[PDB]
Amino acid sequence: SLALSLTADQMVSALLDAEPPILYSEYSEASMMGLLTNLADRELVHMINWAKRVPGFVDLTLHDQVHLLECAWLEILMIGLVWRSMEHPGKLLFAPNLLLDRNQGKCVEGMVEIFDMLLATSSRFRMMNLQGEEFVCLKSIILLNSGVEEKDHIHRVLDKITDTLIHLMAKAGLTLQQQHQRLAQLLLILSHIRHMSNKGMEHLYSM
Amino acid sequence: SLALSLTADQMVSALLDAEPPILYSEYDPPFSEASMMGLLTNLADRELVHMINWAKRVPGFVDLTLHDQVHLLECAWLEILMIGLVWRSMEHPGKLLFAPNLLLDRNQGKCVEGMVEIFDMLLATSSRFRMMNLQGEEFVCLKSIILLNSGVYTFEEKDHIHRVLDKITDTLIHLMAKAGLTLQQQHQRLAQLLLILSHIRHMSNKGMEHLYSMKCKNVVPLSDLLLEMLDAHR
Amino acid sequence: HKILHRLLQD
Amino acid sequence: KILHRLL
Ligand SMILES: O=S(=O)(Oc1cccc(F)c1)[C@@H]1C[C@@H]2O[C@H]1C(c1ccc(OCCN3CCCCC3)cc1)=C2c1ccc(O)cc1
Ligand SMILES: Cn1c(N)nc2cc(-c3ccccc3)cnc21
Repeated sequence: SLALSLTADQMVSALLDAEPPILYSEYSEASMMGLLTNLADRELVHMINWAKRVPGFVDLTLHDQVHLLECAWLEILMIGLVWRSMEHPGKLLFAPNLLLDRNQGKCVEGMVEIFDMLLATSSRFRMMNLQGEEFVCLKSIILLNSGVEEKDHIHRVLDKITDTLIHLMAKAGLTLQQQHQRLAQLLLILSHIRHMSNKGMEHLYSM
Repeated sequence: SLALSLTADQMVSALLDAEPPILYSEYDPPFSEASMMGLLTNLADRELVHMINWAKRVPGFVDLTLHDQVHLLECAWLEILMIGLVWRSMEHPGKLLFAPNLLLDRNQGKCVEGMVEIFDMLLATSSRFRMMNLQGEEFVCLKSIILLNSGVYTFEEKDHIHRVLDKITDTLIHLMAKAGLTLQQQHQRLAQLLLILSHIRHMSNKGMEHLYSMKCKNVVPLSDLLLEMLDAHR
Repeated sequence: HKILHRLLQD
Repeated sequence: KILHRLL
C-alpha cells in the first residue's frame, strides 16, 4: 500500500513525474470539432497512463479504475486546458499551435458559453497564482473524487492529497488561516470544473 | 462590511436563525409519473419562495446588487434544494424525505422516467453525510457556500463574495476545532465537505436535464417561477 | 422583468 | 470497452 506511506514531498514529485506531455494538434463547425476531437483522443491515451501513476489508483479494481476515468475524463482535460491557458488571458491554449480566443468558440453552437466558463476558470487560477505543484494535486483529486474497504481507501488517498496541498501552502509561508482559506478556494473551483464537464458532456452527446 | 466583522459564533447563529421551515406536500393518498412530479414541483415551487427569504439573510448577500443576487440564486437554486433534501433525509436510510408526509424509497422514484438515477445519487449523498456525522452548523455553512460560490465564476464585487466565502471557511474550521478535531483532521474534513459540493453540482445538473425533459414532454405544468429558474440554465 | 427579481424586492 | 483494454 505504498500510497499512504509517501511523504508530502514524495507525493508532489510522484505527481510531477507522472505529468502527461503537451500534445500538438493536426492544424467551420466541422473543422474545429475535428481538431478538438482528434486532440482529446490522443490526450486520453496519455491520461490513462497518467492515471496509472497517481498513487493509490492501481490499488483499485479495474472496474473502479474504469468508472473513475469514465466520470472524470472531461474534467481532467478541462483543468489541463485551463492550466496551460493561465499565461494567455482571454485565450485557450488547446495546443501550442492551437491558441483560440472567445470568438473562435462561436463556430460551434453552444461552444462559446463553455469557452467563457473555461476562460473564467483560467482567470481565477491566474488571480490565485495557482502553482504547478497545486495543479497536479487538484487534478488527482478530480480523478479520485468525481466517481467515488475500497471507498475508504479512496478517501484515505484523498486525505493524503489534502495533506500535500496544506504542506505546499505551509512551505510557501502562508499562515494557518491562509492555508485553510486557500484550500477551500481551490476545492470550490472543482465545483465549477464539474459544472463545465456536465455542460460539455451534454453537448458532446449531441452528435 | 458588517458580515466580515462577524465572529465565527455570530456567523453560525445568523445562519441557524435564517433557516427556512420544513414544508408539507399536498399528498393525495395512485402514483402516476405526472402525479408524483406534480407533488415535487409544487413543493419545490413553495420552497423557492422561502429560499429567497433565506438568501437575503445570509451575511453578505444583502450587499450585492439585485442583478448579482438573481444570478447566484438562478445558478444554485436546485443545488440548494438538493442539499436540504439530503440533509433532512440523513436519519432515514434508503429514503428521501421530500416532506414529513412525503417519504419515498428508490422503487417509488421509478414512477418517473429517469428519476431513479437522481434518486440513487441523492440517497448516496445522504448516506455520505451520515457516515461523516455532518452537523447542522456545518450544513448551514455548506448551503451558504453553494449560494455564494456556484455562480461566482460566471459573472470588485467578486472580491466581496470571496471575502465572505473566506469567512465561512474560517467558521467551518472554528466549528471543527471547537468539536475537538485535531489541526490535521480540520483541513481533512474541510476538504471532504467541500468535495461533496462537486457531487451536489453534478446532481443539480442532471436534475436540471430531467426537469427540462419533463417540461418538454408536458408531464407536469411548471410554475412561471420554476419555468424562469429552469430557463436560466438553458 | 423577472419573478425572482420581484420576489427579492418584496 | 477500449478504456478497459487500455488499462
Ligand atoms: O464539450 S465542450 O465543453 O465544448 C463544446 C461545446 C459545445 C458543443 C460541443 F460540441 C463542444 C469541450 C471543451 C473543449 O471544447 C470541447 C472539447 C472537446 C473535448 C472532447 C471532444 O471529443 C471527445 C471524443 N472522444 C472520442 C471517443 C472516446 C471519448 C473521447 C471534443 C471536444 C474541449 C477540449 C478538448 C481538449 C482539451 O484538452 C480540453 C478541452
Ligand atoms: C425536477 N426535479 C427532479 N427531477 N428532481 C427534483 C427534486 C426537487 C426537490 C424538491 C424538494 C426538495 C428538494 C428537491 C425538485 N425538483 C426536482
